[PDB]
Amino acid sequence: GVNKVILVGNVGGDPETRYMPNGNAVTNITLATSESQERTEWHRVVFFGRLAEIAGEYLRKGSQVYVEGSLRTRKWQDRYTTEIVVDINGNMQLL
Amino acid sequence: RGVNKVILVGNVGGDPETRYMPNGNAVTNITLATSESERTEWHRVVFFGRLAEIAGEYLRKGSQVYVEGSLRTRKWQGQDGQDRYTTEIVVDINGNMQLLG
Amino acid sequence: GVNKVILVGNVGGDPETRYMPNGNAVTNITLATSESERTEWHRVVFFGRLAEIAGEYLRKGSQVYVEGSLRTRKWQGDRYTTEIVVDINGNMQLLG
Amino acid sequence: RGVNKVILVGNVGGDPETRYMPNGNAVTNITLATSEERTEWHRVVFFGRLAEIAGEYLRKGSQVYVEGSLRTRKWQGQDGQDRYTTEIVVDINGNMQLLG
Ligand SMILES: O=c1c(O)c(-c2ccc(O)c(O)c2)oc2cc(O)cc(O)c12
Repeated sequence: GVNKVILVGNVGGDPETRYMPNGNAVTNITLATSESQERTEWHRVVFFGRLAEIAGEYLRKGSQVYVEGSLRTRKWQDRYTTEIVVDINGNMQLL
Repeated sequence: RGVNKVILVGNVGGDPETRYMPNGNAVTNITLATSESERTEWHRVVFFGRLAEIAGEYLRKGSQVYVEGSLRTRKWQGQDGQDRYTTEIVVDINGNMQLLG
Repeated sequence: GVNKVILVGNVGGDPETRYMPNGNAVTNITLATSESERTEWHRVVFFGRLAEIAGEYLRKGSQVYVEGSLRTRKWQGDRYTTEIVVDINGNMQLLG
Repeated sequence: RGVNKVILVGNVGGDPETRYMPNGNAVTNITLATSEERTEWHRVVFFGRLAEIAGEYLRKGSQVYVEGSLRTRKWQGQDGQDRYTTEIVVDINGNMQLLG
């Protein structure tokens, strides 16, 4: 099928970049979207590949960024987290 | 102030479930599968307003459907006491639904 | 069916804000998106509340997100112009 | 520097015309109808791997999901007068899905 997320919002904190011994950077952020009384929505966005390098270097707290990715719910130690995964199939644009 | 948009095409995982609020407004919950090659991602999709009556009347298990909505993450304490979060795709007047095939 | 366009780019000139016989507000812009150098120019038309805002807050050079629908309009002077219509079914957001 | 995205769900208006460049790579053209009443007709062109698939599995009146980007091409008609044609390009950066 089709699994597509498009966000424009504000980065809630400094990007967390870690490296995989196969070299590849991964970059996690929080991104805030709000609709207007006003209510904010927080999104867990995970960058992979070169976009992770670009993200983990250009983005800061309060950055306005455009993001295009896929929804992925992952199980971990049970807790579930639905992250927006942004890889070569996705896109990002600094605003 | 920003943009919060989800577009899914996939297959309904079970018959829908429609609830009528005391006011008369319908709320229709479904699960929605999307596949990449094979990983299947299961999505929680909730319809409000006019689209909830149409989703409930027309979506059935195995229906192929297009969905446009927004991401909403609901927080709740589990019976163990611990925080939990449930991210849903909300389809309301600002979203869209089309029955496919 | 489904007819959806999402754009992020820069406003080409300044918004041209006219009104209709309704008194409805309409706001035309051109909007440039770049690909990897090559620049695509989009003709974008706002209606209703979003047209008033586009004229109020867009200037030449300002960075915008727009969401709308493709409309191929006909005119004779026999032609065709494809437009991204951004009305109550769409969205716009001032970036930068 | 920007974002240029079109998403459509509709019905192919004709039988896909498939063509082949001197590089052999596939180029297939269709129309696609979207409608609410009002019917909007779209010029969609496929390239690369997705051009090959649009040829075999799309027919007159078939429903399809397409994801691509807008491209307007300029051409002088047989008047010398400028004309424009806006298409939806669906290449390796786009997406397509047969429905049903
Ligand atoms: O009434 C509507 C409306 O307000 C909006 C909307 C959603 C998000 C925005 O950011 C915005 O500016 C407008 O979408 C719609 C989409 C529909 O299919 C039908 C509608 O009636 C609305």
